[PDB]
Amino acid sequence: DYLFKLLLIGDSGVGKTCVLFRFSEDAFNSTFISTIGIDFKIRTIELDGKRIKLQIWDTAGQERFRTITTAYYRGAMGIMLVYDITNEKSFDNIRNWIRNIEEHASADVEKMILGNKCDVNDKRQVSKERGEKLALDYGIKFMETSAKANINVENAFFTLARDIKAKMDK
Amino acid sequence: LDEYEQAIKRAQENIKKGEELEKKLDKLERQGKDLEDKYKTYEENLEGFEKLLTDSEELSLSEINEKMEAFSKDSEKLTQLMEKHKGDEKTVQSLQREHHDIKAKLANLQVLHDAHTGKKSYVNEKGNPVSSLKDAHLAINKDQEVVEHEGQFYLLQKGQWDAIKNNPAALEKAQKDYSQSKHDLATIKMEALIHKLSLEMEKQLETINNLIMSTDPKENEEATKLLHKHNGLNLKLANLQDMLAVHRKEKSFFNEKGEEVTSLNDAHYVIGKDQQLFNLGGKFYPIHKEQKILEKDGKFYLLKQGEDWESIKDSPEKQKKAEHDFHKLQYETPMTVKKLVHHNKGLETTIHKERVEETKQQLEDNGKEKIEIANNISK
Ligand SMILES: Nc1nc2c(ncn2[C@@H]2O[C@H](COP(=O)(O)OP(=O)(O)NP(=O)(O)O)[C@@H](O)[C@H]2O)c(=O)[nH]1
Ligand SMILES: [Mg+2]
Repeated sequence: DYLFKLLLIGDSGVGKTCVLFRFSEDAFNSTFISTIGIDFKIRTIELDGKRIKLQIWDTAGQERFRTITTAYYRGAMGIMLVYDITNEKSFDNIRNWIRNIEEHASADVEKMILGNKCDVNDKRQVSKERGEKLALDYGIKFMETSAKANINVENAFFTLARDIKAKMDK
Repeated sequence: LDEYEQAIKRAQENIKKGEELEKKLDKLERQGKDLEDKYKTYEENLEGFEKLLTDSEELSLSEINEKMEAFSKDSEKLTQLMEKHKGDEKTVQSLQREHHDIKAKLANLQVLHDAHTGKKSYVNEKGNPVSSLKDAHLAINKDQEVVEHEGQFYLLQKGQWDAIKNNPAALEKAQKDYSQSKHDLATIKMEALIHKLSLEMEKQLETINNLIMSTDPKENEEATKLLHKHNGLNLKLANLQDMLAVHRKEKSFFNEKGEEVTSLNDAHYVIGKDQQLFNLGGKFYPIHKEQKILEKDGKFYLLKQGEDWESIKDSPEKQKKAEHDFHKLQYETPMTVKKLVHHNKGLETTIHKERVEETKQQLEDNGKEKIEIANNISK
């Protein structure tokens, strides 16, 4: 048994509540129900014959709901930074999210970037290469996901857990 | 046979679904009571809001100093970045903006500090000393006073009334100074409320954590009760940010019918100062004041109000830009906090029952399914 605390952040609308709900309950709902403040889900996976309990925290994307969001950085072991591939602004803002984390979260935290809604190429605004370029500039793993199609969601969380178990084992 | 293996495991399948499904069918009786407590806690906080702008406990001197210390360690770290990216003017400018805001945040806390040392004094509407910020309309110092010529108030350097009451120009900048001071105090109050609420929320974190770790399931469920309270406080913070923004003329309140309105209480929407509420048959979208949305052949376009179909009908890339522009609107939430909460409540209440039945059928099917694999195996 380990126990990792995971934080989802990103602009409103990018799909944080949804990747959370796909990973934790294997369900997707098209209906937009905006998030008002923090909450968590729990999932225990298996890495190296060992149990890993994942305590995963959702946050509010709307500006007016994020007054104390920096206080949630405390004791997060990993942070998924989410954007929407069909929304360039949501992608630009990752820069600020990242900076905000460097200033307020431990330098030690593991960080993955997710370009969500990759199932909507018919409305794409961000190239997958801009994605990986950005992630490489900052030295953090990257991946395109869809909470709708269940693409790379297990992937993303397993990987991020891996990189924590790694650093923690040693 | 082979078949016996594929039949026993064709009921190993079915009792895997008799159990992860009957999991959901009381775990939903569960979540709906959670849903019930959640919206109840939310509504309490929302109803209790007005009655908190006036009756909230003030920031202690200790809390004031502590928040000023934190801001200073942010102004320090800001300059370090300003002088790390020296030469990159467009980020240096960005950080100067961030530094100026903090500076002003501090000037506001200093007023609060000055009043615990006064240094400064609170004064009602208008003139007379008060002890509590909730009663204050102005914060003035030792060499200033409020005079009440008729139903018209004035803020001037102490004693200088006689050098004043016969010069209208100076009568004027002092009835002006008075107004500006009432305004500044209102700003200070909202920020103070925000700081106070923040401190309270941060404290609940340690607690919430414990209840989660606690092995007692009774305690575990108590963390969720507490999260609701935490988030209720966040609803209050959201209202305040919205108020501050409108107060600073960065934003505008609008009522149910998209009429501009001055007060939160009448508001159903809150949007940018330069935005309007555009209707798409029974739904409001926040767009620029000089934009419109055009529909044609089941397509939607965000355009300058000048443009129409002709403007773009022969341009394909215009059309696609105006469609992506419209698509960005999709998950905007121009609604007011209270309204959003009522909206979300309907959506979640609807969907909960849409999961009550589907899972109820999913169990009914999986017991019908039992009458088949029991049937085959007893052969
Ligand atoms: N096509 C598609 N839609 C998605 C995907 N993920 C989320 N959505 C949709 O996009 C909207 C936003 O989802 P949501 O999870 O609520 O995002 P959020 O980041 O939680 N928003 P907030 O911060 O305001 O709570 C919802 O309408 C949801 O159905 C995805 O991968 N593909
Ligand atoms: Mg969310």
